[PDB]
Amino acid sequence: DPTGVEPGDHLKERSMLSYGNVLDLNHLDIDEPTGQTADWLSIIVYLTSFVVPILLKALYMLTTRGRQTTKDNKGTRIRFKDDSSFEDVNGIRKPKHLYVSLPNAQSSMKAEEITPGRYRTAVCGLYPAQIKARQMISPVMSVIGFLALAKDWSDRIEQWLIEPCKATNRDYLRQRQVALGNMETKESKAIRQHAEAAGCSMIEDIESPSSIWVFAGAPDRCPPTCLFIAGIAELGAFFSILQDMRNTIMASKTVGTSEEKLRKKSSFYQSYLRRTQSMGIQLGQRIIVLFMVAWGKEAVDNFHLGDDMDPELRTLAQSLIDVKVKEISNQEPLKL
Amino acid sequence: DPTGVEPGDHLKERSMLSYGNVLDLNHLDIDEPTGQTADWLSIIVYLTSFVVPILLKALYMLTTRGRQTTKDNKGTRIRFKDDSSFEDVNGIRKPKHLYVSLPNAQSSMKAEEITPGRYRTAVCGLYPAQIKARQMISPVMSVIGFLALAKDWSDRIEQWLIEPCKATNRDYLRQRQVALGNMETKESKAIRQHAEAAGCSMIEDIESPSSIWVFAGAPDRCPPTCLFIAGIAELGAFFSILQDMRNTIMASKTVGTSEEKLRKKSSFYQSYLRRTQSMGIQLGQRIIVLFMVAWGKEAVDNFHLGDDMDPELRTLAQSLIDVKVKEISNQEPLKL
Amino acid sequence: DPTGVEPGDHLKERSMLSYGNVLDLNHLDIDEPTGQTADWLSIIVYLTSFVVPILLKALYMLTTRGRQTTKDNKGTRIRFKDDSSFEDVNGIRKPKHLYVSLPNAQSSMKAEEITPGRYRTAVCGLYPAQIKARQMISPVMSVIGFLALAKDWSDRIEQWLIEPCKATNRDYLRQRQVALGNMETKESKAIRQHAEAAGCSMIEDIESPSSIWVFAGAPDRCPPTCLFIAGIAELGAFFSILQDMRNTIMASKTVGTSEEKLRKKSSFYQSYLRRTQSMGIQLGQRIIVLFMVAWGKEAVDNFHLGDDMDPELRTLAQSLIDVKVKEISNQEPLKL
Amino acid sequence: DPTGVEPGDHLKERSMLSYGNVLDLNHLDIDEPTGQTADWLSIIVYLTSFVVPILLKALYMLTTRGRQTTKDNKGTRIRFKDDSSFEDVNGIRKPKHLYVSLPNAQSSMKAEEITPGRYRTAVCGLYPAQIKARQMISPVMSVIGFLALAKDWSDRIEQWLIEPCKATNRDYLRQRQVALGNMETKESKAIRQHAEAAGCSMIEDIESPSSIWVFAGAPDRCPPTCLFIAGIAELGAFFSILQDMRNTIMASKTVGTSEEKLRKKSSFYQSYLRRTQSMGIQLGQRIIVLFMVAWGKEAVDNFHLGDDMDPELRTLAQSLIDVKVKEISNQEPLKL
Repeated sequence: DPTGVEPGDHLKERSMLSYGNVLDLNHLDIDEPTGQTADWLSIIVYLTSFVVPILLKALYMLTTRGRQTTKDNKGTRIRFKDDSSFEDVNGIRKPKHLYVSLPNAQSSMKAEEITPGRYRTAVCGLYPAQIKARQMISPVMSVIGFLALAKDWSDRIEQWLIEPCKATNRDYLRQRQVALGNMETKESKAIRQHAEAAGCSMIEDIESPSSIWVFAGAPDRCPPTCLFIAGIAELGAFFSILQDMRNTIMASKTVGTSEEKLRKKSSFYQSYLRRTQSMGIQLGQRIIVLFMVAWGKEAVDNFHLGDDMDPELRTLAQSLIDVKVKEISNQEPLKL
Repeated sequence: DPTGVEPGDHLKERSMLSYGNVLDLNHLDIDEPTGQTADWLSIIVYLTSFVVPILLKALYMLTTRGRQTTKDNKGTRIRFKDDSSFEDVNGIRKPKHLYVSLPNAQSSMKAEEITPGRYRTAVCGLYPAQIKARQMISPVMSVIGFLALAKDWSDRIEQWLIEPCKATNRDYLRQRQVALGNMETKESKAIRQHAEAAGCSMIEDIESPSSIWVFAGAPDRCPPTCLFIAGIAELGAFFSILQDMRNTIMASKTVGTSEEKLRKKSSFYQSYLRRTQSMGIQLGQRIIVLFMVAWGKEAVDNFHLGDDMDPELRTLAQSLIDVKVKEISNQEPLKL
Repeated sequence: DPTGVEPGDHLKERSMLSYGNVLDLNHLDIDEPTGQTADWLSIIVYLTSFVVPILLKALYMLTTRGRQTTKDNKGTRIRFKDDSSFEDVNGIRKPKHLYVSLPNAQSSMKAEEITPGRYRTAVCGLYPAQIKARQMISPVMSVIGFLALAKDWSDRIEQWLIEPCKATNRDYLRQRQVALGNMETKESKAIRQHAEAAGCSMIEDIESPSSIWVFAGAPDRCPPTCLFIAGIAELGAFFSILQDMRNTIMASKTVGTSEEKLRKKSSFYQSYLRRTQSMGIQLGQRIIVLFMVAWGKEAVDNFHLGDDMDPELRTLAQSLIDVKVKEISNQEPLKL
Repeated sequence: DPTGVEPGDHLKERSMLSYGNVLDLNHLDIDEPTGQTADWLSIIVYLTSFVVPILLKALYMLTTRGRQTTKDNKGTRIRFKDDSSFEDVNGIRKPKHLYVSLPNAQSSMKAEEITPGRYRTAVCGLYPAQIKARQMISPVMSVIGFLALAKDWSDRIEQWLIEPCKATNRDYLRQRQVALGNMETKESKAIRQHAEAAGCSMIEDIESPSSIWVFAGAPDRCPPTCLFIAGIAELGAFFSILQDMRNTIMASKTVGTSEEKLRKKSSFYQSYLRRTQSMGIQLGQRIIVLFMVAWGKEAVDNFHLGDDMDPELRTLAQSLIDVKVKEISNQEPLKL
């Protein structure tokens, strides 16, 4: 019987549940400490050793064509090769490689090992002006309405800074700026001092025109540069909340069972909060509430929320897939 | 240590993940616009400059022997040479060449540059009668049951046109035909006017016997000829949905981890929809639902779905490969 | 500009992809049927018309010095000439020639036309005893450990036949022998009847000492002689699986991009299965699994897997080649 | 029909492939052992029986005018005759002859039989000083930039020996020298003892001014004299790698099909490695990497790489040749 029972199954009767995917425990370690954040000094000194076309091309392959690269080689380390990276060995142009690491769900990672989340965080923190000039937005930003918020940002943040607080909230951001100037580590001072000499252009305040473009490649946490600038980390929290809102709307739209509705939604604000508060900061929730009052409605009015397929078509095709797979084998049929 | 660590690795400890393939960013550009479709006027005037044996032989090497040509020289431009193409320089028969371009996953392409998808689209749109006469079906059509749908197409589409809609659906296709006769661009008018004078035989409606043979070489999108014929583009969407259904059944059949099940399935309907709606059309989903109700069951009953190897054999051989590769080097072992 | 653009290029800008090799469609036909196997009655009656020194010398030039002959004249027909072949025209010793045909990747072939795969199949099926006596193994057998499996074959197959099945598996092979004695064509009966009178020594069972030597010259499919002997065709499938295992290990060892890792591995078991099942047989997978359990480990322990060059040397030299070729012309630089 | 079919063709229809050259199996033996290297004791005692003008003149006809001699009489043994070689039979000056043997691709050779590769190896190992004095470089050395590496060799190797290793690498070569003084055969001791009494001047180390001139006549393997001198065999491997690099650049430059690009490149390092490791040595790859870091760039900067003919001219002429040959006969047209 092809759908009877597998070898090595330890129960003689067929279970009521169908079989599923195999969890590979080879790439997992146990002996790591429970809190092991990124180093962020080794990562910035590594990524500032390169020349910016290979960095922007790797950012393009991880953001705009990111789903294809994560579908092709996930669970392995990737070498990036370009003509612009050199190793001058007596005139021979030996290629220098960029190493990212695309981890699995079951995968212990090192402290300085660069995931694509860490890479997008570091590159979007270092070079926002080139991302602004090249209009390089990831598709996960493009579905929550990043483009309409970035059409007229120089007037948008000027109208936001002129609103009265509950004096305008420029004074509130200035008080936040003094509170962060008292409360910062020397590690971020080393990061700013190093990246200034590396040659990237810094950002002084949220009033800069290339300020929303720090979150254009959708980093997983706020970058170490533009951390103590008093109004940027809360703006990344605002965009993470918009991502979770879109995921809950898309999870509630789909007719289906309980576990796939639960599977379709995501927890981005929890991970953003954990990874941001781990860097020595306290997110003020009041500023996030100010952004939600300011442009929470226009973003949700400009979500994507596209119905991809006719539901009568999808139901019929998925039913036919399910009948065929339950005829052939004993696996759980995947979704169309 | 041969499996210790590579040179230029920037972390002193061995990572938990094995190394993988190198992504070459040399053939990628950034400064292209975000939407740059094909020209389709330059491509038709280029491919109608040739003589049909070199076109049908290149179609044979891209469809029937397509996997071997994409394995041999991928990431480069291919010259096709045949005796039938001339350049009469004072009697000297200088060979004229056909240029296709087989792109990589990391590769920006021009507007008029001919990929094999564009080539199969243009050739299958121009010359369906010779493909019908020579019985030239690609192996990706041969696994989703194209042959049994093309055995008796003249009676099949006659029984489909006689069914009552929810008057028969001939009136629905005629209303669709009037709606497309109002809504069409002058560019497709130029394509039809040019390809009529070039000498290829047109198709007037879906009732023609060489109508299913437009999708015999499996184009990536529906061709510019046979676009405004009201019932052909939805039939290509139906075949793309059949391809995605077969890929999901084959992905659910395989015992294995999550990422290789996700790697084995494909997204053909998304690309077909994007590339078809980019040409100035709106696919009516109702006609696709009509085709799925009509012959969705017979196609899935006639899928290939062949078990290629004994799974006990494949598991044993792949385990032995994995043990040997993990003994020798630090790369990720490929699948048998 | 020498690297600017070629004549006859139909696009004014330089493409991102470099140019590649020319595919010659002159030797390809379209009007062949989709399934056209070899005749195998004309081929055996042709190759038994000759005298065995010219056959063994042509087998030597196609197996042991086969890479040089396929590099020199590929895509053409080869005349083999020796003093031992005669045409007695009134005492004049006119030389008789052996015609093989080394086809290209783009090349339609006739039914009775002898490729080197067909030639190695026919010669290794007819004369295994002389190949055993002369120790004539091809280098593609020599890398998958054919010599250690052929050191002590008379004791090896005796220990395999004495193992208990899941009664020993001699009874299983005898049941397979009865099933093949019921199921065989008269064409193979004509082949055995003809080649017995031609003068070659037959093989009765797998217990013969010259039984592994049928696959010493590495045929592409199992020979028509020694087809219905119940245990030989599965042994050729076992050796084809060993070839694919070595090719996947060698493809996974090499640091490089995705398409050249995909290019380095081979699909030998698919072609062996297609060409063997086309001759009127059904390969029992259980016997192949028995061989993999029996001596799958010793063969993989005795693969060649030789690191040909220091990788630091190869990387440096290939980088220098790539820089020079990208300076000179617009072609894709070949591998060192 | 002159292009219809040949007599003795065994297939009634014309094949798609054109006919090619005849492989002559007369000069091939089968019963040789699989490893039969040169004797190198008989060859040195044979070539030291002569007087050096006939040796240098035969070296001139095999290196500098070598292509003409291999075009004229290939596949046969050559007698070399000069006035300087005697046979004193009671005062009569009977001429003594030098016998070389120019073998075919299909040709078994004896152990002591002198091919031109063996001859160039022995003569360039015995007499480097006269080759230095007469400036006798082969044209295959002249295209990979031997002259610029041999302009200032006494300062070049002095700057190489003074570089620090990873202490300078003189200590590394001295450690290699001690390792070879422990590991050498008595056969090479007999060769050095015999050739010292024959009258040729030995070489003590790589620091000698006539040290690069051992590889001026381009031997096929490193000579038996100057084998255990710790730094000379790796220098011959370096020059063989330069030959393979030039052949791959010239193979990638040519527009054409796949098999002639594959035909134009050569495998010299494989044959050099096989024939050198067969003499009882282990090539250290580190020294070859040191030479590639040292003067890999200057040699490739001084390759010949000459475009012999205008490609528009060559394409037109070759097309006209191909049309005429396909009109006349059924052979494959040769390249212009």
